[PDB]
Amino acid sequence: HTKRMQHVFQVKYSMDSKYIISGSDDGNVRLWRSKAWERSNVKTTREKNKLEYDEKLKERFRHMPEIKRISRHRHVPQVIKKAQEIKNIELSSIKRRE
Amino acid sequence: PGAGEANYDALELNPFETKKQRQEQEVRTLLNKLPADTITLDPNSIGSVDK
Amino acid sequence: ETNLKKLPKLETGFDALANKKKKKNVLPSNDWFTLPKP
Amino acid sequence: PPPDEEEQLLAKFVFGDTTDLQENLAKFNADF
Amino acid sequence: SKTRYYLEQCIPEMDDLVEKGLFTKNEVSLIMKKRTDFEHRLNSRGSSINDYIKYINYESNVNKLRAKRCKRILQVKKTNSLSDWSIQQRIGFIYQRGTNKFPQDLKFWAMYLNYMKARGNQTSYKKIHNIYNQLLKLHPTNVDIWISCAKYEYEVHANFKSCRNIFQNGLRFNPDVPKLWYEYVKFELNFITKLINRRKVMGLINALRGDIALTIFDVCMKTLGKHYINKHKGYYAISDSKMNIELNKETLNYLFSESLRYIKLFDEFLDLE
Amino acid sequence: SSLSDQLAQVASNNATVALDRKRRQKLHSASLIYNSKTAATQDYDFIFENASKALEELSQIEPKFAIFSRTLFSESSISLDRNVQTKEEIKDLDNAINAYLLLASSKWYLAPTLHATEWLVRRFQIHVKNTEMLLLSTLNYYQTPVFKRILSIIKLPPLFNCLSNFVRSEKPPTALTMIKLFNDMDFLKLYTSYLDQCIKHNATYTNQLLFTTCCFINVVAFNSNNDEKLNQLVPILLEISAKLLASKSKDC
Amino acid sequence: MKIKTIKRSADDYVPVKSTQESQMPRNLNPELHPFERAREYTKALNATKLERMFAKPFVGQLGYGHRDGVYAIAKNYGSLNKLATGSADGVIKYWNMS
Amino acid sequence: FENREQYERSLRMPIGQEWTSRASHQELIKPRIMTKPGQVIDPLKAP
Amino acid sequence: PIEYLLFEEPTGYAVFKVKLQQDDIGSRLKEVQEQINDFGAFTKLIELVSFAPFKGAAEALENANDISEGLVSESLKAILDLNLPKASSKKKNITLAISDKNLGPSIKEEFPYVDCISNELAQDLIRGVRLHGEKLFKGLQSGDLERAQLGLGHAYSRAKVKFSVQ
Amino acid sequence: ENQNKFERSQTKDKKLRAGLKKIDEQYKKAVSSAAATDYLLPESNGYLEPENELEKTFKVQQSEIKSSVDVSTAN
RNA sequence: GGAAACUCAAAGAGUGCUAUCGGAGUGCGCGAGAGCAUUUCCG
Repeated sequence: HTKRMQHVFQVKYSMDSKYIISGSDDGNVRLWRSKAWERSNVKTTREKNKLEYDEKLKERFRHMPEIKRISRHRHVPQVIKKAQEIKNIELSSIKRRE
Repeated sequence: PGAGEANYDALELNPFETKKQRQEQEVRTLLNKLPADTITLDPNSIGSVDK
Repeated sequence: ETNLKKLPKLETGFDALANKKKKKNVLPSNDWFTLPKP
Repeated sequence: PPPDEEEQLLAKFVFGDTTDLQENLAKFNADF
Repeated sequence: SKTRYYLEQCIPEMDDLVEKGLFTKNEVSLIMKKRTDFEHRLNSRGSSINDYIKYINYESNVNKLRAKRCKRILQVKKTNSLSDWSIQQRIGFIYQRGTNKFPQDLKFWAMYLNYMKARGNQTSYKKIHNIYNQLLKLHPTNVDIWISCAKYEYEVHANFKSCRNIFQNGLRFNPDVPKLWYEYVKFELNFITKLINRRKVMGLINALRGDIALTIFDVCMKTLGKHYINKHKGYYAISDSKMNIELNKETLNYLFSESLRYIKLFDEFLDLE
Repeated sequence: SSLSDQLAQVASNNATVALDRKRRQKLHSASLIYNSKTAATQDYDFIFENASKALEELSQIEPKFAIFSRTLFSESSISLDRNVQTKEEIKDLDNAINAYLLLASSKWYLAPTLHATEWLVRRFQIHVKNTEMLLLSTLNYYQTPVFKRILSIIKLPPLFNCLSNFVRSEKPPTALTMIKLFNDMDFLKLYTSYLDQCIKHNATYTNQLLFTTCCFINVVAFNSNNDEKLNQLVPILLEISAKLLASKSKDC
Repeated sequence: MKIKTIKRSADDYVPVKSTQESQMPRNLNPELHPFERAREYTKALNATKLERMFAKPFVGQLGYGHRDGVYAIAKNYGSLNKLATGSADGVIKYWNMS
Repeated sequence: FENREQYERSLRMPIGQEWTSRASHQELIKPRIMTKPGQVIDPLKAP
Repeated sequence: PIEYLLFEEPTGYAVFKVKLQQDDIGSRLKEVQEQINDFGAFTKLIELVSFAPFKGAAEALENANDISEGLVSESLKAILDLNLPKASSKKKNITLAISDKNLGPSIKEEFPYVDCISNELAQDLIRGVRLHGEKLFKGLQSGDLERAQLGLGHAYSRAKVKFSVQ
Repeated sequence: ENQNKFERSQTKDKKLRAGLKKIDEQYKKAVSSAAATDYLLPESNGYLEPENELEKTFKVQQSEIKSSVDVSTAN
């Protein structure tokens, strides 16, 4: 998300499978890294070993509660957070009536 | 004759240190400081489900 | 047969580079832009 | 079967056998 | 590290080398610590081809000792296990790594080529073609490369089409040495003499004149003249009448000094028209 | 007593071992030919092979070195370590180095002898632990760059302690400080034991005999007006005048 | 009587020259590597914290954008860095994203 | 992992180089989708 | 698809196999375009696979004149005929990252199975090999580049001016 | 032969059966290829053996063991 | 107060240094293998 994009209407992966091309309604065609932390330079072999090793560690331990509550949260914008919160309480209410 | 381990493992203990690798082991172990709660009777017991 | 074995073949130096030898012994052991100090 | 002569020469090369050097030194060292 | 990776890859040969009783644990740990030090010296920061050479010497001598203890202890030649081809596989890896990390020393290139020509009975001429083609790519100028493995392709496999192909490729690559032209004429005459001897063997059991050698002689003469002139007069075409005429006399002298050498080591060849 | 003293004892007892890379380069950059920046990259086989060439030149000018090319300059001697063996073997290798040094004390005007003995300086650490045989075997060439190099490489044993203001100083030491070194009799007994070991091995030659004679006459000249010191100094010079007269060469 | 004692020997551990790399001798014993699970857990937690530190996804715009918001984006399929964007006031553009 | 026995048997073995060998460590880490670094990924069309 | 690169140098012609590829989409980023500057990552990206030096001085001047007008010559055509593989029509045709669009059609005319390319990827890859210079060539030469290029520059300038040396 | 030192101490879903076979196979392979490292372990341990019956192992003192021990360890 | 740095320690910057079953045959793929795999010569 960004403050300067409104109403994203067309998103496409690139053929490199690392870069998503998003196009807003403001006029811009922004780009994003899919993996928001993997950089794009060719890395040395010990660095690639370190990255794949600790990524495999995160994948193996993703159910632990404190690294789940660190890996999960974002800065979701306040509009989306409040509206998803009221949608969640509506869905819980309709599940109770069901 | 038999009362010493012969073959140390150089990633943790090292009787042939330098200043550079001594400071490197300092910064790595300070980065991998295990938190104080994680010492039970059996330290293989931090991966399970909670009873 | 002795004609074919008295014919000259090609002449390289490659295997001589593979198996030559050596013998040597080793013997023992301001600027343009600065101005003169007054 | 015993160790062959050339086989034990290769053994002195490969294993880094200095027992011949120690025996030769401690045997001969004082002379003339 | 990667030295740990190479050392850990060389463990199953010592595993079956102790599993069959021809090497006990003490001396196999001795050769493994010696190979550990040799391999760290190989993968240091700024190693040397002398280190590659003596590590290769260590592996060839432990292979000779392994064959000797195999013919002494087990009294069989080939143990049909991992223990036989492993040392030659490692020597192939070390020669490939040395030719990657140090490509300007023809002594080491030639030691690799002689080792592979010796082990052609176990690993055939495709590896010879591969490492010789990458040697030709990394050193096109040095004519002894073309001459050496043209001699190989003519005296070990005798494939005349590929022999003439690589002579013509090298002669295109540097048509300003006399030696490559002259030894191409020598190979061409060797081929025509072997063909006429095949015809005489046909007549024994009961067209193709030297025009090949004469055409390549003519192109030798004009091309070596032109490139000797361009070896002189370095950057600027020298423009005065007597100097141009005297350098034409100089290149006539050098060109005829080559042609008389042609006559000499053709009169040694003759057996023909 | 002093724990600092009991630790300096084990420091001088384990100076000939490398326990980190800084002490290894400090114990390896001590070399007789090259300087620090080149000698700190010399693998052992390099200096061994040029020293084997040096020993072969020295052998084909002097016929008593094929025994050393068999024993101590062997191919396995580049992997023989000094302080991993037993003390009987270290004593045997100790008098092997002593035999080599007082054999090749008369050849130090030659680049083959220098490059030959550089190998066991570099490998067998005779620039630290077999120090005094090196010093008072090459003491006679005291006006020489090879002796200035030896004195800059080595650390000084406590007998030679009046040379210590000539380390890292490009003036070679003087005749007067050589006489001040020969003056005190507890150096003089050691030098005479060296001299009669050299006599009984029969390697006495006309340079070090000249140097020993000039040092003894200047020591006697220094104690010319010291009756007590001369009375104490007679049974050293006279006793080895005797066991120098028991030799055969006209020089000695 | 036969005795022996381990020999460090100071040559196969610290180097002979200066420039070559010192040995890292190795013993894979779970005796000498005591805390397996807690140490790889803390490496996973540092992995999650460092992923949040390097969570920088945005890479760029392209051009000054279109006039009035895009409504169609077409990646190509042979080549990688070519991407067409069509936008509202009848304007199609063919970007080289390199 | 549907119960505690399969979950414990999953995480029973560590992967860092302090507890496993070099070749087994470089096998235990690699992504499930090892992609080529800088060129087009085509849809598969094999049979 | 950049897998072979051609560089021209005042001692000889070089041809480099491209081992792995550059990031095409992010090729304006700081963390990519500093990798061209540093050396420890460029030799991860480009290795030397052929270097044929023209040895005649006048033949060097002639190669420089034929490149400077954008035309193939004997040594260039020779090393491309040697190094460039015949990519058979089942797979593809081979690609070659050359430095200029004036040279492009004159190698496409002579070799059909090659396909020249100079986008900004070939531009900054050739820029990287020009920056690192001698340290790529790992000793396959006898003579540095700057004195040779001084002589070649003076000769090319006089051959363009046709300066009367009388 | 050494795997006790390196050891670390029926379903319905088919993909989970295959995943369990993969993870315990990877466990067995990593334990074996970790146990095959002590071939590459740098040196062997030390021992004093009786080698007789009268030569007991505790009628040996510092004088004889320091005599027949290395110089570096004796120092 | 000047500092010999050659006693050693803790640190800070600048510079340079590396890569990721065996030959054929045999059913074989478009002068041709980069592989699928053996009872065929086998080793």
